[PDB]
Amino acid sequence: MKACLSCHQQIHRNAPICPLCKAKSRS
Ligand SMILES: [Zn+2]
Repeated sequence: MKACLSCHQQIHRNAPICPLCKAKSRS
């Protein structure tokens, strides 16, 4: 359960993380 920052989404499980979010939402 992670929260996509800079791209407003909630990922219930670690799904395909976003280019910006693997950075911003910390992954
Ligand atoms: Zn994202």
